[PDB]
Amino acid sequence: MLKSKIKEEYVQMDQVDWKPFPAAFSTGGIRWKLLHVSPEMGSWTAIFDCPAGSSFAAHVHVGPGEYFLTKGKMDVRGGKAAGGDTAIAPGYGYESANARHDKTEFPVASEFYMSFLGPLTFVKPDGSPIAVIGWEDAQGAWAA
Amino acid sequence: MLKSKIKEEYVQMDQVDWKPFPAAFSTGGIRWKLLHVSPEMGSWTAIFDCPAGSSFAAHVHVGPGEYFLTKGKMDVRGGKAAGGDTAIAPGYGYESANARHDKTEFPVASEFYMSFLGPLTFVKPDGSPIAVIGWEDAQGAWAA
Amino acid sequence: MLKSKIKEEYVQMDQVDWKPFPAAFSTGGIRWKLLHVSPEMGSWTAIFDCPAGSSFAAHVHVGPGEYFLTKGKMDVRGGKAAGGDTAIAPGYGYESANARHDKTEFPVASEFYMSFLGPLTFVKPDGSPIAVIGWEDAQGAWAA
Amino acid sequence: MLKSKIKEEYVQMDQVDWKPFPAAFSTGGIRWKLLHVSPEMGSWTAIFDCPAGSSFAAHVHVGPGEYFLTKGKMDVRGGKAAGGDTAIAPGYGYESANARHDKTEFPVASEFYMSFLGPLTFVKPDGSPIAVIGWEDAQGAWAA
Ligand SMILES: [Cl-]
Ligand SMILES: [Cl-]
Ligand SMILES: [Zn+2]
Ligand SMILES: [Zn+2]
Ligand SMILES: [Zn+2]
Ligand SMILES: [Zn+2]
Ligand SMILES: [Zn+2]
Ligand SMILES: [Zn+2]
Repeated sequence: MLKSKIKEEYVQMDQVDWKPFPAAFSTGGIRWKLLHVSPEMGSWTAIFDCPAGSSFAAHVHVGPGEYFLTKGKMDVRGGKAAGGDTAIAPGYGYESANARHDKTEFPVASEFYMSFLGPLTFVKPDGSPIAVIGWEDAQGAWAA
Repeated sequence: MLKSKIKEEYVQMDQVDWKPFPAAFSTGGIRWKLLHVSPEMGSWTAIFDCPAGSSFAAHVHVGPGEYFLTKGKMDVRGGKAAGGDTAIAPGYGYESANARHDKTEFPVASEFYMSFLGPLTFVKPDGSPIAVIGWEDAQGAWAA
Repeated sequence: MLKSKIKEEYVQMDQVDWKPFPAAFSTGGIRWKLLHVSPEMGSWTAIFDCPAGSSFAAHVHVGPGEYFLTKGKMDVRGGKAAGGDTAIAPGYGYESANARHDKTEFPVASEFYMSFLGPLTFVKPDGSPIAVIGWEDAQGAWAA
Repeated sequence: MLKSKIKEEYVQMDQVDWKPFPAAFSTGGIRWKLLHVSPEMGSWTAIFDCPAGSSFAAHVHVGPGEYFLTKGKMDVRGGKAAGGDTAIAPGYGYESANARHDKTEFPVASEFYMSFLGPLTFVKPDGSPIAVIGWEDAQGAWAA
């Protein structure tokens, strides 16, 4: 079977409503827009609106992810003081495969765009997996 | 101060002994040779020696995998009779991101080479994750 | 040889100066910041500052690319009127492998962040390759 | 309206005839079987039947490639004597992004399986691009 090329996509982001990000995987009122999923590679891209005081549940990146913090301030891997990074808008980060994000948090109301290659493994304190959340999970939470 | 290109690799495969593949994730005394891991993308490549009756524990591919069955016969996604496939050497298979392999098994003594983008999530019958096994887990099981 | 995991990275983007984007591949005064290169996969990520009236030379994406237009307006694949897209900030686009970008242009002063998997093939009107420009080329133009 | 998972594939390789590999990019009467193309990422996978003395035209890998030499002997990056490698079956090789293969050649009748992420840029001796040959080019050469 001859395969065709993949269609290009365009999203007018201000004509897409924010949705609450699942409470199972965050606290403090985080909202999101899913922008794209790639079913073949398993990559996906989203933007997040994160109130001051908000955070994501503990997780591990199984593939590389890259972010552009456009507004605010984000502590990753503990924040700069703890030997991680404190992203301050405008900030770019490369979170490598295997990166462990125990409590990514937002000291200031923030907005960040992130692309992910593959899923996030949400983990218990002992590192055991709770949920493996990737493109398909994202698409369903966004659109189903 | 600038990043370098990644080094090329070569493995003389017949000068590498088969090692036992982890019992936690397989049955039947499967052996393997780990050939490559890619830390950045999280891909990994190995060849497997699979006795008749052997199998891998239930798992989900979080990214694409590609196999070359060089000897024997493998039932994947339940075998062709079940709407899956039954690979017979020489066979090639593309296992797409999110492919669910509840019991990939070998009715005949077999050998196959396979590359994996990202981890395999080994799952309980309800789909709960047991372990997410990726490049560094493969390396770790091979090394020592 | 045991391989280690890839280091995470952080770039404070407002402490990095804009550089002129090569005249060989653009017109109208485009500036850029290279944010990241991935030597293994060949991916790279940059942000661009594009004056009104500016454009990039004709090119083909050999892999997928994704952009976030944070300011302004960008005509891609001819613009919406011509059957491409007119990105209007805030806009997201997925430019698939093989996408042909004859004259990506900026009717309004714009800023966009883009990630690229693999190089761009800059082409002559007849489609013949002039230059294949990827992570390594980007890193050298940025940093050497 | 939501994107579907990519379909799995299977090829019974012995029920596919060898076809001639393009003369534009090789010497010696190499034959091949194209096994898979991935439109989204731009990867592709094939097996090659290479007569003694055969070779591929000078090229650069824009992304990683991985080969399994199942029969014979291949000199890559000039052969091991030149600081390259000389693969002897059974051999595995990782050819990293940006690997320059001026004359990959076969001193003995050989066969190898290889997966490619992205295109090969075939080059003139000065490094100028002649042709960028990727998944869709492979498909096109195979199909008809
Ligand atoms: Cl998923
Ligand atoms: Cl490059
Ligand atoms: Zn994270
Ligand atoms: Zn499997
Ligand atoms: Zn792991
Ligand atoms: Zn473009
Ligand atoms: Zn090559
Ligand atoms: Zn092409």
